[PDB]
Amino acid sequence: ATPAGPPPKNFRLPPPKNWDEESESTIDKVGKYFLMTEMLRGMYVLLEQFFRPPYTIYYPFEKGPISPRFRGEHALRRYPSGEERCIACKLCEAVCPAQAITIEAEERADGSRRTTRYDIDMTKCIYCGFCQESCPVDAIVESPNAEYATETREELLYNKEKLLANGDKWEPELAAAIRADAPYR
Amino acid sequence: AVQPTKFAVTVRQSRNWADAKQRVIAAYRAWIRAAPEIQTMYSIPFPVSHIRTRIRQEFERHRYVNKLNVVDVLLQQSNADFQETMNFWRQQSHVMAFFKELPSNFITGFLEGRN
Amino acid sequence: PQDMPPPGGYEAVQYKRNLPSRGLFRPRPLLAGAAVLMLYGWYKLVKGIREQNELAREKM
Amino acid sequence: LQKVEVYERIKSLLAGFDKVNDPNNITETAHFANDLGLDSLDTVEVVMAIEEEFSIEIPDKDADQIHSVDKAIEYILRQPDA
Amino acid sequence: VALPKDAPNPRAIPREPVGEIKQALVNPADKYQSKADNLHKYGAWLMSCLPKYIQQFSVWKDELTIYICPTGVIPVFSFLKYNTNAEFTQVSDITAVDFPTREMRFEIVYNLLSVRHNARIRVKTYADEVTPVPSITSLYMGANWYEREVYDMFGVLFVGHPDLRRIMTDYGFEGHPLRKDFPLTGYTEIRYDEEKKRIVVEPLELTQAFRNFEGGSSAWDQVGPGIDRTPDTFKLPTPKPE
Amino acid sequence: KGKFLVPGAPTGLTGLGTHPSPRSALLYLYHSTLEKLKQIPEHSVYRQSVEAVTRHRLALVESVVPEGYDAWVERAKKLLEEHADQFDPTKVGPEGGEEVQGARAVKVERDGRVFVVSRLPKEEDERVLEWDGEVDEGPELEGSRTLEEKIEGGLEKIFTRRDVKDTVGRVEWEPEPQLTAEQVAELENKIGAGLIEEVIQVAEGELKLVDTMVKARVWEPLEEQPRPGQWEYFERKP
Amino acid sequence: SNAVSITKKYTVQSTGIWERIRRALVIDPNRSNGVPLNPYNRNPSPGDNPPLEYTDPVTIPAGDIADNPYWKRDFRRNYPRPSVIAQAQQVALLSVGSAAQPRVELIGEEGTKALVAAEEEGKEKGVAKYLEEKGAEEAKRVLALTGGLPPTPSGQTMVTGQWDVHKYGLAEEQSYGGSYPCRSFV
Ligand SMILES: *P(=O)(O)OCC(C)(C)[C@H](O)C(=O)NCCC(=O)NCCSC(=O)CCCCCCCCCCCCC
Ligand code: SF4
Ligand code: SF4
Repeated sequence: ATPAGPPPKNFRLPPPKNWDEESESTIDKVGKYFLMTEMLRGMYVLLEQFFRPPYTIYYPFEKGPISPRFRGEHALRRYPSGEERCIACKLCEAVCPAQAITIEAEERADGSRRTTRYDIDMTKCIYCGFCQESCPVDAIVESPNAEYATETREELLYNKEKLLANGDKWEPELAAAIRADAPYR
Repeated sequence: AVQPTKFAVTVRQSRNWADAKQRVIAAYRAWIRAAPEIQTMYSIPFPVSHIRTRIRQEFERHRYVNKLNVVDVLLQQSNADFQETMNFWRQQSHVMAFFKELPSNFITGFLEGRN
Repeated sequence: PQDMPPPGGYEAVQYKRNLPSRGLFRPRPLLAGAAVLMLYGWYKLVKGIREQNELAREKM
Repeated sequence: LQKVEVYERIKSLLAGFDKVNDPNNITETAHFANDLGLDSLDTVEVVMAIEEEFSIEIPDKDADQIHSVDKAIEYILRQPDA
Repeated sequence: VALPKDAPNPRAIPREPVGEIKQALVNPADKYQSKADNLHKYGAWLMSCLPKYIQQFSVWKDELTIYICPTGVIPVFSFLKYNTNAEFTQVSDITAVDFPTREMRFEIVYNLLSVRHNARIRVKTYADEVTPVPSITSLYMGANWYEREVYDMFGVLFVGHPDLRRIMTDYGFEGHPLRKDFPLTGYTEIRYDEEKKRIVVEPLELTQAFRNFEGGSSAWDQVGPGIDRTPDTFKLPTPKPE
Repeated sequence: KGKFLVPGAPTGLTGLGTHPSPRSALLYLYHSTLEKLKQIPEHSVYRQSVEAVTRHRLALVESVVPEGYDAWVERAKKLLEEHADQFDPTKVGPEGGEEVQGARAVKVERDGRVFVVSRLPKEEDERVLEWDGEVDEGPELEGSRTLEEKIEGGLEKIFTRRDVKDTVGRVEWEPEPQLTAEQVAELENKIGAGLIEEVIQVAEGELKLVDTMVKARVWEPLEEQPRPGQWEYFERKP
Repeated sequence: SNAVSITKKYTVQSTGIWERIRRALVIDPNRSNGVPLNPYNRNPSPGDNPPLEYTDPVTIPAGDIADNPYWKRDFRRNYPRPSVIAQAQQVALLSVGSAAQPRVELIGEEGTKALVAAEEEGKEKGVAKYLEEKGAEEAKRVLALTGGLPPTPSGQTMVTGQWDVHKYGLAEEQSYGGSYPCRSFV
């Protein structure tokens, strides 16, 4: 048990106190017993909570606070010209810890290295952000969006058509989050 | 320490082949004695004859073992499978997963795809 | 710059146990005030029952 | 119980068992292995069947001793249940 | 907002600037040499008190490992529980590691603590799919569930163990999933069946097969051999010239 | 009042109480251990280690003598030598006697040192103590009984057991002077293994370890050489 | 009491009569209500913190452009190897000593042939056999390797400059006083 070496000073407890050694008055001890004193204090503490402002917010009219680093649903992003930023390096497919990303690429009609397939199984994803961490060109990002609950699981299998549409819709926040969070990356 | 459960048996090695011989009979007896009790615990709709048939076949697959240290692993597994069954830790789906209610020729296998 | 503490450091916080005994919950005043309520209540009760027994005499 | 009563039911059970070589070989002094052609597991089933019919429990020590019909009869008389 | 009278805005306080940052380089292994000699003597001392069972010992940084043969599990752990200089009264942990290249596949690794001496020690023994290991449940009540995990995950019997049964896997489960030859996703999977109105078991099919990216491992060795850090007191002497 | 530790008072470690007699107990435990090692060959490092540690700690416990020990030990010799029959384990049993509701004591030898272990009857309140604390063996056998049943009853105990109040041929053993709570700390500052109650439990586990080492024969040559490749890992050639 | 004032506690305050009322009717008027300050808490939001302000930090040696080859900081590839001692060369270390404490001189040639024998005798006969024939005084020299007593196992603190047992002591201030069964240690 205790450390080797000299035993801790005063580690041995003092000898037990007898009933007639407890220095509490009978009037106090009996009063506390019969008057339920300590539990009246607890009742009172609830009373002053009753007259304190509540903590509650009125979701969805009010929303709790989220940061620029918040990790929500995925979106594929474009350059200011409308060209896709994704170049099919496959780094995010490799680093994924849950194997939720499946990518197929080719040379495009104009000789460009672009994806032909881009799927995220949103029921396999763990929402860690490792895929946006690894992107060389800021293509895959996680939006600040958390409200995208669906009726079926097929609605959670995102193809490139769904992910580009997400970036096309959410670009103003995705840009404002990257702006606010880039220097720390 | 914590109490071993109702059918918990201490893990001990077989002394000789006579020891193993007597333990295997004890385990087979204890299983087929319990088949009526398994049927009403797990609401088996088959009769107890089928349940005891399956117990016999499980023992028969280890029939031709001539190694004490393989038998004792096997006597361990049956002890845990017996204890697990009698205390009703497993459920009906597990007990029915145990009852199954490959192509028989090359040509049959070939024509359907491999099997 | 990175997120640093202020020059002299932050001022101390309150962490030591703080449950100070309040006179509202002491077993002497509560027992005493209970005895005053309980003795006054029996005083009014003696007046009440004495009057009701007299009210009963008139009704009979 | 009665000796003839505790033997007649055994013959019906033993003949009722599916794969004995022949129902004639069952006698009062017949052996399961040498005569009735029952291996280890078949013999354990036979003592199990005998115990269920007589509504008695046969312990591990004396269950092994029953390798012949006569031994089953003597144990049934020895144990006081029916 | 009713602000408190003595709580200023803390962001509104100016931070003094910090410029050039100096940072010394440190080998984190250098702090462990001041007890290298001591960890080798303790490991050597055990080797001498119990030479029937202790095969070798190794010292890495602050961890001392003791290698023993399986027939000595009880006496060695009895010595480490009850000796005055070996008051190792907890088993922190008991796990196994599978080495299929070794005949004895399984390495049984126990971890002990000595709060009296603020000391830790590792003991390693070996078993295979048929060799059992002596249980230590008679010396360490807390070892009951660890040995059950080794038996469940790897399939190692622990002779003397009371109530040795599965602790991690599903009830009817067959196989030892921490074995290297056990496939990652197993052999079976379950579903609720509409025709049978129950959970049923089926051979494992996968809508998307697991993609093993292990073939992307480096063609070049990235760590090298390391360094030797054995103290002079546990090296043999060198014949001086002439 | 505060001169002596109170036996069974909690020590601050749960389930660990104050030892009624810590000094003698360590000597008993140490001498008992120094006796069991003698069935180990002298070339065993295990023997030399335990033999070294125990003697080092033994001389420290001897160094702390309770007050008046010399006077009591001179008295207590004149009791054991005059009335050796009373305290003889071969005569009164290893438990000191059969009457637990009175005082009991035997004389024990370790290494040649002489120990007297006493069992004062358990201190319980008067109002929940039946027959002075006598042992209840149940009702005497009455009615028609066979001789064997009367034998199994305990019929030979009429002629050997004692009325506790019958004390003429016996002497009341006064036990050893104890260590004043200052000395207990002073002794445990020397030993340096925590409280003396902790030191005692480590000593008694040390006593039981010797029997396991002796049986296993831990000092004999290695049983199983590790086979080739057994302790190989993933090391890179130096 | 060990209470700090409510006026330093960064929560929304009562004011005026309701401050007077609340200090009259609470158990501790220095306890806070737990409601943070809108001007101070998380203001500005991290999403409007200027990016130019934060600077990613580089240390002088590691990040310098002219005073660090990588190989003098490549501490990962300078990793320690495990140091493994077997019975075959524990008998050896007992036979002839060690580069620190040699037993005999081993001068020049004719000492090497003794050096291999110390290793060879370890591989032919182990530690138990070695102590058998040298007798009990070799076993006594084993304890001499640690000064006569068996070695103590090494502690894991080094907060005092040497690897030791941490010395737990009773804290100067006991938060539950003595009233409650929880004691405070340092
Ligand atoms: P006779 O001399 O012929 O003796 C027959 C035996 C079987 C003893 C053999 O001669 C023999 O010695 N062979 C080797 C031992 C052997 O057959 N196997 C080892 C025994 S363990 C074993 O076989 C376990 C089988 C599986 C578990 C028990 C069966 C019940 C499973 C579950 C039933 C239903 C649950 C829902
Ligand atoms: S890491 Fe980014 S750029 Fe590269 S393939 Fe994946 S999404 Fe495209
Ligand atoms: S955030 Fe999702 S998609 Fe990206 S790496 Fe993690 S699990 Fe995969």
